[PDB]
Amino acid sequence: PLMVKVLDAVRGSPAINVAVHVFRKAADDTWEPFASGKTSESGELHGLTTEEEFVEGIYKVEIDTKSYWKALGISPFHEHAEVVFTANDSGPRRYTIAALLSPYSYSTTAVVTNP
Amino acid sequence: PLMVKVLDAVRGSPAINVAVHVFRKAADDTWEPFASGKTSESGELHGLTTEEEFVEGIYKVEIDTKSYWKALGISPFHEHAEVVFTANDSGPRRYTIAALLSPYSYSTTAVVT
Amino acid sequence: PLMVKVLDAVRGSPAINVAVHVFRKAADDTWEPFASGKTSESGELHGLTTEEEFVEGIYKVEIDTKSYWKALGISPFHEHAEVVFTANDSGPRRYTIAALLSPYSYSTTAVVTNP
Amino acid sequence: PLMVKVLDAVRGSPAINVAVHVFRKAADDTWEPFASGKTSESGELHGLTTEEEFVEGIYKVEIDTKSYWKALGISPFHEHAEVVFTANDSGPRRYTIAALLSPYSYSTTAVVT
Ligand SMILES: Nc1cc(Cl)cc(Cl)c1
Repeated sequence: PLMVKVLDAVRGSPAINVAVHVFRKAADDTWEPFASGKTSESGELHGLTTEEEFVEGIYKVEIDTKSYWKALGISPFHEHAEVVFTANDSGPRRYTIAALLSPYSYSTTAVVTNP
Repeated sequence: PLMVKVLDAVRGSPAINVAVHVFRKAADDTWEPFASGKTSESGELHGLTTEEEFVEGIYKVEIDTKSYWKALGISPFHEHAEVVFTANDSGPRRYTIAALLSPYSYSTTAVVT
Repeated sequence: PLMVKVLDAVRGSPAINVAVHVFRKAADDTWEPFASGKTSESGELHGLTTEEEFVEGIYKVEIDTKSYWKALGISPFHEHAEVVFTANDSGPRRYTIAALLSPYSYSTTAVVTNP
Repeated sequence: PLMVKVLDAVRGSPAINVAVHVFRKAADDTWEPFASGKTSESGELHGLTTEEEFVEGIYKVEIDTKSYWKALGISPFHEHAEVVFTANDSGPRRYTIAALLSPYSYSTTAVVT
C-alpha cells in the first residue's frame, strides 16, 4: 500500500540508496516511527507496510536527500524532503510517493489508486 | 533575507492568502516557531525576518497548502509543504523559497543570492 | 527503448487515453512522423519502437495535453507538452519520458538507463 | 504582456543569459519567429512584445536550455524547453512564463493576470 520512488534530475536516473523514514502521528500528536528503508537500484522502496497495519492516519515520509547529494560531493539546499499526508480517510488506497531531486529543488507527487 | 513566493498551477496565478510559518531548530532538536505571515496578491511574503536575527541555523518553512486548496473547493493530498534548510552556512544570503502548488504535487526551489 | 508516462497532478492519478506522437528529425531538418499511441490505464505508453529502428537522432515527443484537459471540462494553458532530445548519441539507451500535468503547468523528466 | 522567467535548480539561482525565441503560428501552420532576447541577471526577459501586437493567436516560446547547460559544463537532456499556448482567447492578459530548469527535467508554469 505504500511505495516511495526517488529520481535524480541532474543525471536522469534513479536515486539509489536513499534513506527513507516513515512516521505516523499518534493520538497524542507526536510522530511515531512507522517504517524505514532505502531505495533500490530502480530508485524504489517497496515493502514498507501492509494493508492491515496501514490504518487511517497522518503519515510523514522523510527522504534523506542531503546525504544523497553529499555523497556526490554536493552541498544541497534542503536538509531532506518531507511529505506529510492523511492516508486511507475514505478507505484503503495504494500510495506511490514520488520525489524528483535537484541540488536546490525538489518536486513531489502522489499517485493514489483504489485497488 | 527571506522571502516566500507561492504559485497555483491549477489556476495559473499567484497563490494568495496562503499561511506560512517559519521555525528555527532549537538546541533540544525541537522546532521553535518564530515568524509567520500570509502571501500577498502577488503570491509573495516579505518581511519575515531581518539580517541581524536571521543567523546561521536550520530553518523550516511550512506552507499551509491544505487550507489553500480547501478554500478553493479542491481536494488536496498533502497536509502542508515543508522546506527545511541550513541557512547562511557560508555567509549571509538572500533566500527566496518558491513553491509551485498542485493538489497532488508540489515543487519547491531556492533562489539564493 | 522508449516509454512515455503521463500523470495528472490534480487527481493524483495516471493520465489515461492521452494521445502521444513521436517525430524524428530527418537529414533535411523536417520532422518525420516516427510513432504514435495513447496512454493506458496506468498512464503509460510502451511499444512505440524497437532497438533497431530507434537510431541516433533528434526526437520529439508531443503529448496532447489540451485534449486531455478539455475532456475534463478544463481549458488549460498549454496546447501540448513537447519534449525534444537527442537520443542514442553515445550508444543505445532506454528512455522513459515522464510528464506531470496540471492545467497551467507541466513538468517533464527523462530517465535514461543503459541496458 | 509577455515576460519569461527562468530559474536554475542546480545552482539555486536565476538562469542568466538564456536565449529565448518567441514565434506566432502562421495561417500555413508554420511558426513565424517574431521576438527574442536573453534573460537578465534576475533570470527575466521583458519587453518582447506590446499590447497592440500581441493579438490572439497561438504562440511558442522556445528557451535554449541546451546552450545554457553547455555554458556551465553540465550534460543536458533536452534540446530546448518549448511552451506553446493560445493567447488572449478571453481578452488580453499578462502572461508570465516561468521555467525551472534541471539537466534532465524542466517544469513550466503560466501566471496569467
Ligand atoms: N517560480 C517557479 C516556477 C516553476 Cl515552473 C517552479 C517553481 Cl518551484 C517555481
